[PDB]
Amino acid sequence: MRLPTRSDMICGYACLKGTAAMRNTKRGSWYIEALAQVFSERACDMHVADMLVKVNALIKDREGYAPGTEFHRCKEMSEYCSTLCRHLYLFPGHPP
Amino acid sequence: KMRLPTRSDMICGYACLKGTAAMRNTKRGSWYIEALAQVFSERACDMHVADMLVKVNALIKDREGYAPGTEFHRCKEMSEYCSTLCRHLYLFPGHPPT
Amino acid sequence: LCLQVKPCTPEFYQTHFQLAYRLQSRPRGLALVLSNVHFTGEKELEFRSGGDVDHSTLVTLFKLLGYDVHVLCDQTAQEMQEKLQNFAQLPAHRVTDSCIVALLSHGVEGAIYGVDGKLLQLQEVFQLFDNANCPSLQNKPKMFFIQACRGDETDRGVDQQD
Amino acid sequence: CLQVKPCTPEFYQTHFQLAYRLQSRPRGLALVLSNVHFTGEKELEFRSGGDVDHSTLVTLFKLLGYDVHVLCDQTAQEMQEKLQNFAQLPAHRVTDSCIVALLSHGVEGAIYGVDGKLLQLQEVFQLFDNANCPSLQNKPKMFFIQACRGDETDRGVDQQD
Amino acid sequence: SDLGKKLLEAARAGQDDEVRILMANGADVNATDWLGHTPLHLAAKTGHLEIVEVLLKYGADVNAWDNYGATPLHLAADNGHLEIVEVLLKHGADVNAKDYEGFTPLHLAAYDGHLEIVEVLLKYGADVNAQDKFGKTAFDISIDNGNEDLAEILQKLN
Amino acid sequence: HHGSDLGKKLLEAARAGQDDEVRILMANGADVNATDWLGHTPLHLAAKTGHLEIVEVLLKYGADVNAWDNYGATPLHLAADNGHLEIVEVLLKHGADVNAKDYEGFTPLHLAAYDGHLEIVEVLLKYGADVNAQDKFGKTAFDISIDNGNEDLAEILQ
Repeated sequence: MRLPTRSDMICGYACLKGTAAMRNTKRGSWYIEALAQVFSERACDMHVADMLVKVNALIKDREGYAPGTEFHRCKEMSEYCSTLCRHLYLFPGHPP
Repeated sequence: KMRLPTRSDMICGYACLKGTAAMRNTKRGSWYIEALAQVFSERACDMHVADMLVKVNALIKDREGYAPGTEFHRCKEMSEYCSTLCRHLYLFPGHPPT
Repeated sequence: LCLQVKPCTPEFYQTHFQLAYRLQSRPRGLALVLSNVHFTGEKELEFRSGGDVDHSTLVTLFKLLGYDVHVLCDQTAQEMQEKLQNFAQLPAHRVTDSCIVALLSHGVEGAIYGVDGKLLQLQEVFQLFDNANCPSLQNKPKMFFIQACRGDETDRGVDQQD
Repeated sequence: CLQVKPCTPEFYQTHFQLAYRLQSRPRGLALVLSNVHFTGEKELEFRSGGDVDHSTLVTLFKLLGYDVHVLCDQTAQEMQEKLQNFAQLPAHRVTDSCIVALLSHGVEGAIYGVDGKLLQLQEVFQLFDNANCPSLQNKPKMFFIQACRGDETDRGVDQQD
Repeated sequence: SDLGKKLLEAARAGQDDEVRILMANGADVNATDWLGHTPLHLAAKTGHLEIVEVLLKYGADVNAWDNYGATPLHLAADNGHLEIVEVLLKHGADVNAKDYEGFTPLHLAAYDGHLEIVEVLLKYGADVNAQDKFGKTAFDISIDNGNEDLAEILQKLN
Repeated sequence: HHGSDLGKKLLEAARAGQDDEVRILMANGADVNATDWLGHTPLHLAAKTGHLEIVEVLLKYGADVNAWDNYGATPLHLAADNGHLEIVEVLLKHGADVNAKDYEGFTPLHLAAYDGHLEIVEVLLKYGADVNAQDKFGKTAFDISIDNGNEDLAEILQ
């Protein structure tokens, strides 16, 4: 009656292997923004595994805006790995 | 046209986790492949690749190794999958049929 | 900047808990938001500017999602593995249905830097919550949010043409 | 015997909107490179049953509607070489997705070729990114790495703390 | 959905009442997994005697095999569930059944050194002279495994 | 804000820049002032990506030509920054704040300079371009002609 040493996890990464993230002194990192956005907005009808797919979509389209530098008009790409075995819905609230 | 990250829209499935090995069998093959062929053929019609792999995970997680008189007997294994996909990936098998 | 967690119509739940991870406990699980911003050691690492907004944005978010959230700031590699293992053991997990952990700091492929300047392998992090080292969380979904750098280089991108 | 249930017209009529356009014919190219015999420096066994896996996948990808190719018992160098070719093949321009299954012996991050030499999986993916393979941008690209990723084996743990 | 998968995932999880219900609704008491296991199999292997009993009552085939060629007895013995091993036997279990590779309940029960489980398997005509793929017998398995309280029960009525 | 919204599909077919599809949405009374998680508006997206035709039909529906995003940029900012002369002009004829600054100071002239966009600079001047503006770095459209090794844009500023 046992299970694998590791399982039922799901990790989201702000950037791919080798690349860097994007922090902004006033808005923060894109990953966190995208995260807070998609989660608050869709946690109600979208499962963590699919919301991260959303965050991916957002992060993929975003371009860097910081003129005069070399960070201007740059890209970034998020990723996530999963060993989850069933949809993971956060069922926010659920009225008493 | 506009920019695009260097890499994206990918999705890789792994038969085993980091450090661990895959369970092979001279007559049935590897569990990952079986699970894969099973879940895909059965649910490719109403389930997207990203979620089917979650199914494969579920299957592989419950499977126990059966090969008595060895140390592979009653062993475990765990699949994983990583994606940078940005939209559901449905294989829409056989549609349209005509 | 004011997060709005929309709730789900009970109809949804009755049509989805049937095939998902049981996750209606209160709290919905524990959340840890360890974030290193002020780095000492051989201060080669910049200053996680805006690292405070990220930290807040997440703390709030995880709080409105219904998570008894904890926090840690400017920690050393060793302190992290040490305090992370504690967070992993905390007897509360037995009653909750899931767990969240956000690690935000500087880093490299596979690991994150502590204010200490030393590294902590992310693989070591996960281990602490597996089915062996953390039996109080088996079969319960455990999310991780790694806000770090897997590198030095900046992605320039490439023209998408048809 | 390993049929493959089709999708009801309501499904596509209700999901295609939010879903990588994948209704091209073929549905994309699939490559099933699988090493099974190992020469060179003697160490690697002989992936027995590796032939069933190879078949099970070839068929599967075939019933899913994929113009599938194949390669067997290849060397590390041959793989990067033939993989890059598969990646370039002008056909990808008309298809909507791509599949690639690599089955062989391996270690963390890379797979062994019958050659005994390694091929970093990171190198593999690169070949299909948005730079090196523009003919596949914005098109989903699935990968299936059957290769082993270590030397040990999970004895397992049991429920209830 | 289809009672099959419903009867199955219930059997291996424990749900005792659930299994009765599903049976009452005419669930195909011969459903299988992607591996070939049947409810009885799952119940026998995991050790849910109560479900193994209600299962047998609904004409459940007690001598079925999976993709490996194992039988509910195989699994029951292999996992040391004496009670079910007996129950399964009283219903006519092929005590001398072999899987796709030869092993028999006695072997699986021996390789794990399960006292009473071996004693009961004999009782029903256990071919103590069966050779698995390794060419060994329930005997050779008592010594090698450093278990001597075992071989002390086989060599009695060959 | 409820389900597959009005001005949202707009932003969509605007960044995806499919003409015909933007006219329609406008006809249905789409909020020509919608924003994304970054604050961009249809005009913004159209201006930045360079879909002059949509930029034109947009302006026609009372679209605010002097709007800003979370970074504090303006459609002119983006238009000039990405070198789309045509739109830079169009946006200007409609009263674009040629001397607008983003949350960090930069002005269309700078963005148009930092990238060395000939004609785009020429046209920005024409509308009262403060060639004596200092961004965060304390430099001007001038200092940016030398450093960047672009002299066809050098003293062509006084």
